[PDB]
Amino acid sequence: QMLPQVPAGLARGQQSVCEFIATPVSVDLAYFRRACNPRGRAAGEVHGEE
Amino acid sequence: QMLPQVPAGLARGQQSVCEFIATPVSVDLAYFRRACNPRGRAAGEVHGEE
Amino acid sequence: VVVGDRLVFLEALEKRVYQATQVPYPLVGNLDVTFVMPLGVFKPAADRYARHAGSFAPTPGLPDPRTHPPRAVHFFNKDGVPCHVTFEHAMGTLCHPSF
Amino acid sequence: RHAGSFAPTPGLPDPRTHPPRAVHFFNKDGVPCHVTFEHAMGTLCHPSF
Amino acid sequence: NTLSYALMAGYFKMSPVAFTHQLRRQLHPGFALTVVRQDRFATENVLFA
Repeated sequence: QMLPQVPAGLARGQQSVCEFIATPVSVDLAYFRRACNPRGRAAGEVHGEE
Repeated sequence: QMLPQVPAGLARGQQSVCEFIATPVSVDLAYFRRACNPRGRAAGEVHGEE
Repeated sequence: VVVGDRLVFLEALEKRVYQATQVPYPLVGNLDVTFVMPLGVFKPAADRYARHAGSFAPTPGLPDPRTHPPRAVHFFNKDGVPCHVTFEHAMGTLCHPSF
Repeated sequence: RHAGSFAPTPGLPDPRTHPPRAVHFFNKDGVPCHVTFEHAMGTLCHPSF
Repeated sequence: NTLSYALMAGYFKMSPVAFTHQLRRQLHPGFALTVVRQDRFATENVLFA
């Protein structure tokens, strides 16, 4: 399998991982200022069932 | 042979000693604003093995 | 004296003992710290900026001595008198066969 | 917000008006730690693109 | 115009004999030093047993 390696660091707690999603540059910046969803559409909840 | 001349009179507490370490001019300043290591690699021992 | 839920003694041993004798008191500890300061670093072109429009304006009719790359530092002494450090003092390190 | 809130080194174009290509944020113990395009190579340079 | 002076100033030697004049005559070589020093502080402890 593919493990990176066993580092000697252990800097500050375990280190998380950041992802990357494409997005049109002209996206309304205001959409990120409050709570939001990265997918753009807030679906998934009892919001909408069909 | 070899002995730093004893001074005449002290104004304040015993005098410290300062050193000098070469470092490239382009190092990131913020590396010094918080607690840092003069080495550059913050190894020590407590966080990390041999 | 009672502290928390315990019932503990409380003593000072400067008068009953250690008084009028040339031996120091052993609870006056000696903390140790180590200071560091960069001397002549030069920040990149992006983060060189005035925080306000009315800057530390130099004398009208002279080039500003601020944008120039610095070559010295400043800090405070124990009492508080200012005391600076400049490349000149580093002569004792960079001028030696060890280099 | 104000006329001369910031000011570049006079005699140089300000890099403030340019479109940003990096974001800065604070770490677990407040040490600054930035992320920018250069890291996204492992996502945008792959056959899955 | 200023690139000329930059190129010229980038022509000083690096050797204790050259540093001798350089450091003293108010010029900045291409270094950046880190001053270190150690202090001691008398404190008042509170021991428990």
